Amino acid sequence: VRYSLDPENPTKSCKSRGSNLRVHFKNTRETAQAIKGMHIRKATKYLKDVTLQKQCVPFRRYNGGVGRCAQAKQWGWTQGRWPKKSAEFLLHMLKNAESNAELKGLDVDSLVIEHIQVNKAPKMRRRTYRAHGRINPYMSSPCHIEMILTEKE
Amino acid sequence: SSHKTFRIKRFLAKKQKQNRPIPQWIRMKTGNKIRYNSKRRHWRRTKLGL
Amino acid sequence: SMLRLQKRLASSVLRCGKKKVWLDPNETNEIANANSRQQIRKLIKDGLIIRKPVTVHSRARCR
Amino acid sequence: NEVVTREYTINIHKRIHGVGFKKRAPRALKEIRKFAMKEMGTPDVRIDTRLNKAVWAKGIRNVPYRIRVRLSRKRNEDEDSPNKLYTLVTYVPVTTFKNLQTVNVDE
RNA sequence: CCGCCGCAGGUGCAGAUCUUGGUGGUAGUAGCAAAUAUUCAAACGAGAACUUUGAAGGCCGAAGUGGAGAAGGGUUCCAU
RNA sequence: CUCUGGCAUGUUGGAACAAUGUAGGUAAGGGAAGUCGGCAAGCCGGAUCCGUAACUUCGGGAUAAGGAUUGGCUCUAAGG
Ligand SMILES: [K+]
Ligand SMILES: [K+]
Ligand SMILES: [Mg+2]
Ligand SMILES: [Mg+2]
Ligand SMILES: [Mg+2]
Ligand SMILES: [Mg+2]
Ligand SMILES: [Mg+2]
Ligand SMILES: [Mg+2]
Ligand SMILES: [Mg+2]
Ligand SMILES: [Mg+2]
Ligand SMILES: [Mg+2]
Ligand SMILES: [Mg+2]
Ligand SMILES: [Mg+2]
Ligand SMILES: [Mg+2]
Ligand SMILES: [Mg+2]
Ligand SMILES: [Mg+2]
Ligand SMILES: [Mg+2]
Ligand SMILES: [Mg+2]
Ligand SMILES: [Mg+2]
Ligand SMILES: [Mg+2]
Ligand SMILES: [Mg+2]
Ligand SMILES: [Mg+2]
Ligand SMILES: [Mg+2]
Ligand SMILES: [Mg+2]
Ligand SMILES: [Mg+2]
Ligand SMILES: [Mg+2]
Ligand SMILES: [Mg+2]
Repeated sequence: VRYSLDPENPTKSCKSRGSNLRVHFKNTRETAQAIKGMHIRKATKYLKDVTLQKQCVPFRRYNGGVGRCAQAKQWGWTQGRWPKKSAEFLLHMLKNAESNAELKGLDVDSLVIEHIQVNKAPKMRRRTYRAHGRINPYMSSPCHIEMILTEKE
Repeated sequence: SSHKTFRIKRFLAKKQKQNRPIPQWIRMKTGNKIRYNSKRRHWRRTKLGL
Repeated sequence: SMLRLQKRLASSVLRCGKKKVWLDPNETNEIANANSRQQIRKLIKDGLIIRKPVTVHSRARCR
Repeated sequence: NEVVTREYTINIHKRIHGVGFKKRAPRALKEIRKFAMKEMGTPDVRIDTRLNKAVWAKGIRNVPYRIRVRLSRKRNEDEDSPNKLYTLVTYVPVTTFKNLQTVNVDE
């Protein structure tokens, strides 16, 4: 297991990763960038509000055709969405990172997400049928997610 | 069809008996490279042609 | 649970359609562990499964 | 006063004004459900089967204009659920809707 | 595995609507709009717009969205 | 339209009701002035009783054209 970045103080850090997660990479990357540098309690509350469509994930890089919302004015952006599945996958991973911090005996309500990385994973093959007897790719874009949480005063 | 000759029925018998997964203990044998039956026929995908 | 087998079996035993079979919505656990026609018959005798009446199509207007 | 019961007239006609024919009865159920949340101040609103039957009594598009309901807030302590209080909406058949006003129901 | 002296060649790619394999921008876009229609409650379950049960409202409307066959399929049948 | 029997709206759901569409409909007064062209739409429409032209291979044309009537209720007469 090599995270892209080694933690500064390994004894004050917890890590969690997941591979080949059937969640949209583009949606998850935008979501992870939103919770980067957040406290774990703030991130947990924020992601649940995304699932409830009370706070939006601003789509800054993969925004082609993404609609505008009023909740994006809180990120200094005009385009936002509420990707539910990406938030649940990140929420599931945050809890696992939280359990890892407890297993290492770390102050849970001091952890901050310092590093979070979403990588495209191998695609999975599905087919769609087009006009004139043509078959086109219908591909899934999973992702590999990793994060490292560190205590902050 | 419900109407079938003995030769066609016996032919369909062999095709059903062959369409089974590999025994799990095949994999444990030395010099094994067969990780899954690559000759599995699904009735709706590929037809026998008879 | 899932009562497709019991709904199918009851319709065969009661000789009616599946739309006229009534499985008790309260005692579904006893209906669920009935996987034979013998047990379906007993549930019919016990009153758990009943045959609903035909929908009324009156000819009084025609008469 | 966590547990309280009140009777209310909901003007379904104003709530479902402009809705399409195939959506008028289902929207009436949604408008009742969100009427309960605003009044009783709790999510997890349960609509009695008889109130559903009453809204659907005249088909999917000719929903009754007014309906008399009984909102009874009760404790959801029977289950380990995130909501402690839930509202059960029940049907109150009436002959007329004139001079009928929101009223409290005593246990 | 290489230097030097000779020997030998299927010996040097940017192109050929080149060949094969892989990968992007398009793009989280087009789209998931033919045939009227779903709703309430409960169950099971980690999880329910979609499963099951009950209730309601609908449709097929006997030239059927019903009940059985031929050809063809070949186990798709049934239970877990 | 309904009963028996079957089904869950035809590979998704939620919210909204902008333009432009696809499908349907209505429109004062005029009435083909539109357009290559009445294209499209519209008019007509069942039945009963009247009334039906040119032409004709005497068979047709013919539901020509044109006109009236049509519900409900209570009776009367006739037809075994
Ligand atoms: K056949
Ligand atoms: K003209
Ligand atoms: Mg857009
Ligand atoms: Mg928006
Ligand atoms: Mg296609
Ligand atoms: Mg084809
Ligand atoms: Mg085929
Ligand atoms: Mg060579
Ligand atoms: Mg060469
Ligand atoms: Mg090249
Ligand atoms: Mg060149
Ligand atoms: Mg789109
Ligand atoms: Mg679409
Ligand atoms: Mg029809
Ligand atoms: Mg019908
Ligand atoms: Mg017909
Ligand atoms: Mg539809
Ligand atoms: Mg559906
Ligand atoms: Mg289909
Ligand atoms: Mg009008
Ligand atoms: Mg006009
Ligand atoms: Mg006029
Ligand atoms: Mg005129
Ligand atoms: Mg002109
Ligand atoms: Mg002109
Ligand atoms: Mg025409
Ligand atoms: Mg003529």
